[PDB]
Amino acid sequence: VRDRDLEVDTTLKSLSQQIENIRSPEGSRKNPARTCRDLKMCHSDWKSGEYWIDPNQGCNLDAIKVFCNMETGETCVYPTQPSVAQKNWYISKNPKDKRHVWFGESMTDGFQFEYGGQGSDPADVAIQLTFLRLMSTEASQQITYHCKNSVAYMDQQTGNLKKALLLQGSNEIEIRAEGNSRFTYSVTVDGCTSHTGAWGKTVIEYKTTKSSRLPIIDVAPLDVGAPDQEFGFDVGPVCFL
Amino acid sequence: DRDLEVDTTLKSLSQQIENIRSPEGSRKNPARTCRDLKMCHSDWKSGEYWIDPNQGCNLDAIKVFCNMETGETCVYPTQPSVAQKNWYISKNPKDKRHVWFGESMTDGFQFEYGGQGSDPADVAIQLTFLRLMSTEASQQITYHCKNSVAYMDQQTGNLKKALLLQGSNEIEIRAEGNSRFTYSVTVDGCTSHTGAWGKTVIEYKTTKSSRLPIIDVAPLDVGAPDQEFGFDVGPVCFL
Amino acid sequence: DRDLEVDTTLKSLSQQIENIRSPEGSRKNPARTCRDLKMCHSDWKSGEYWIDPNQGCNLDAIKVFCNMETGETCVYPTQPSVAQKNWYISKNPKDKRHVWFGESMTDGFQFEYGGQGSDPADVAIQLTFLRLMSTEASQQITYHCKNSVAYMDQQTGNLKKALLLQGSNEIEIRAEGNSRFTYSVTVDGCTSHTGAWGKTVIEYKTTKSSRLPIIDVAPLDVGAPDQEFGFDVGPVCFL
Ligand SMILES: [Ca+2]
Ligand SMILES: [Ca+2]
Ligand SMILES: [Ca+2]
Ligand SMILES: [Cl-]
Repeated sequence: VRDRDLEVDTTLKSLSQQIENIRSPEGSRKNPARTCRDLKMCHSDWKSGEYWIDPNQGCNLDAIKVFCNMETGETCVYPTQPSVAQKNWYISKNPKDKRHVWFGESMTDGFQFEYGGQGSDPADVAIQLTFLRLMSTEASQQITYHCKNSVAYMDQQTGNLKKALLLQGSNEIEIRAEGNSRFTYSVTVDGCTSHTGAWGKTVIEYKTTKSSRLPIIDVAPLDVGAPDQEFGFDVGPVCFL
Repeated sequence: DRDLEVDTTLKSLSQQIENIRSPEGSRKNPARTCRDLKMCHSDWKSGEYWIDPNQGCNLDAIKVFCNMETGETCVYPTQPSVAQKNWYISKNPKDKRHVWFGESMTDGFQFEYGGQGSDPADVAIQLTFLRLMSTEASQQITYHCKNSVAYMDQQTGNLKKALLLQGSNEIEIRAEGNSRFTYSVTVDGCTSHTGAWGKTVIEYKTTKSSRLPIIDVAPLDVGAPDQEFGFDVGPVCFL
Repeated sequence: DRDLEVDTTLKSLSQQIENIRSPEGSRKNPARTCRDLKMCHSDWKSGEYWIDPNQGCNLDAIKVFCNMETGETCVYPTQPSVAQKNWYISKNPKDKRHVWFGESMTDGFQFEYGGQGSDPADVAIQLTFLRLMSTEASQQITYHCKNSVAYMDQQTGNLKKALLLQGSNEIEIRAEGNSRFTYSVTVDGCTSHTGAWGKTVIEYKTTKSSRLPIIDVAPLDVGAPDQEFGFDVGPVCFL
């Protein structure tokens, strides 16, 4: 028989701690917070890093593992597969005709990008993203196009953007190099501007208040088709602030 | 003895906390959605539960059918059964005007959901939240007909006399045309005028869950005094 | 002995659990919306409460007026009162052009809400949630006018000089046109140039609540140095 007083005092501390964990979750997997923005706001001193969150609440078994930037409050959700190998992915029955073709939708062994990490169910994560968009004022994502004999953005020969690749946003919105300036991506470095027989890369960013457009789920290069034209991707996380 | 009052309180506090972390789906402790109940209690089975998708005060919680195989929350119409009779006499046998039951017929009404004496405005907020917490929705509706084509016309072999449906965000769902705004038909017993009762069963299923539930129906083959219809309106189910 | 200790701790735990299930709407224990407060505590009085519709951490709670007769949550502009003076001088008698106070006039600014020293980005997220939990929203604005038509022009009897409103959604709200996007007026003392102050009181009410609150105003009948105006901006109210 357990000593009664110590048992009661132990239950009391445990009940008190259970209530505290409801009020102030620590962002562990058993005890996930709502967003990184909430963690930051409520815990000024906590360090940037990995935390679990459950923005759609209810049952917490669908919580997602994310990086919180505690300087900015950003919640960053990683694609399930950050890295797409660098190789030839497509040969057209017509080398000379350069046209946009979707990696995920039309290329042998292509896939549309998924988010959350290898354990997750995408339908659950889609619900989580919906709540994250609701709890943020903007979102941003970066993607790197790795290139060998493949223009990504600016064509050095012509000086124009007509061979630039297309991105597919999350709600059937294309994001482009040109056009309406609220649907256009920006480019920080562009090492793909000519065919050199060597590898370069172009780094592309989209930031918007219309967070329904992110993340990116597909990429359509144009300057592809000939058999020595190779590319690959590093897909960054979609970050909500 | 006498102070196991304390053990009772401790057990009750512990249970109140558990009901918060993981609601049982009772009226007192409603869960958020059937999806959450299935997720948190994998051994629980299909049937009626109380949910509160919009949280806050729990007094506007709604009683639903949870399909615990799929995770669907199924929200019933307040009046599933609509009487079978002549609802409409036109100045005509121009039996080829769509006329809304709810917006236009005498004693017609647009369909409400939630059951009990739910307040429809509370329930609209709940449906708003169920849409956020699901990826698709579907709904079935039965058209009972007496001398009234529903979908296919045996005479002409075509759909030009098909009824149309109104969705929740005012979208019109039709027999033909764009694949996205199109309803399907499982059984079609309304194809000719025979003096007897028949029925036609219709489904719509979509990822644009704003379009559901159905709030109105506009038959076309109505107007003469010998033409009668009714409905069974199924639940709107969110997955 | 020290059952004083134990029963005091049991009470405190029972209370903290209560505060989570039924927040009181204080700054430390904010409720979700006024609607929820009314629903759960029908005896509570209209007044100032703190709410946190977006939940998570509660430090971004906003202070609101709850109308406990209606269930309305009213969120006040940070600066309800905009001074009455000449704000804009054109190269004019043209005319007769809409000029946005916020986007275009010197010293003009778009309207922020939440007050205290809230962060507009935080309040915008709260309004997103307020909109999800409400069926309807309204707001009233007063245009104080000296030699400036706001709505009806008495020399013409037309609304062609009526000011424009900018809603939160972008979305212009206008005197005329499609009826879902028009404002109404309950007072119009601006119909002629008298050299004295008058005012026009405008209201917009909609189920499409992402159009509210109003964030900017474009008068048309401005541009000369003798033309002056100011605003009293009402709360945006949600139900
Ligand atoms: Ca969850
Ligand atoms: Ca509720
Ligand atoms: Ca909050
Ligand atoms: Cl929520």
